[PDB]
Amino acid sequence: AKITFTNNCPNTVWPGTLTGDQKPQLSLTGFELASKASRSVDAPSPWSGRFWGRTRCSTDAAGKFTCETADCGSGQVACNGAGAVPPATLVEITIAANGGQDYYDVSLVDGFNLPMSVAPQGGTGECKPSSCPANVNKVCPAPLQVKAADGSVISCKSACLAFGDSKYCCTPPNNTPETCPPTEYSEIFEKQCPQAYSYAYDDKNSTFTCSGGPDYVITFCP
Repeated sequence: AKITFTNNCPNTVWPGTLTGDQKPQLSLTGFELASKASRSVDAPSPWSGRFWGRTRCSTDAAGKFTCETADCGSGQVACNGAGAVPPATLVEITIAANGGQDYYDVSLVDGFNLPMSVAPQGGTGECKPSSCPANVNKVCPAPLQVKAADGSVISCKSACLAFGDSKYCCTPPNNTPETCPPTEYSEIFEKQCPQAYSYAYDDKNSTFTCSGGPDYVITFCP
């Protein structure tokens, strides 16, 4: 599958990619995407992993690439098989084995930093897009805020990340959908971005499925 990233944001974003399930990383694990620019990476089948965008990046005084949001700690533009330090908006994709049914989403389970959408191109089935188009940072309550030095809110933690309570993380005794309902905090994310997952046991969306080896477009600030 071809995964094309598009930056619709007014500022540069530095995407990252991470292959899960102990499988090999994609050819690009991090790159620079200027405002309005696009870039593609190929994924094998099957494949399961995650994508994000880092913001406010710069090579620092020590010569290490560091970002104020979603930094992957590699000291390079490439993330080299490391994931983001949350909070970070995530796109997750599972590419099916043998041309089967992929499934995917935008997730705010690890918080938010940038608006993102993911949409399959081609394939067969529902193949509907998942999106979080809102700038959730603008409505992020204090205990969830991450701020830059200029005082701007640059990311918004999920309640699981910020507080850790089992009722937020959906861990025992709240380890099932029945015992882990939505909270006031997950509802912040849900109201802003209803077509994204707002917590661990947000009801799965059967339209976020697509068969027959679709390509994908991932958009920042859709």
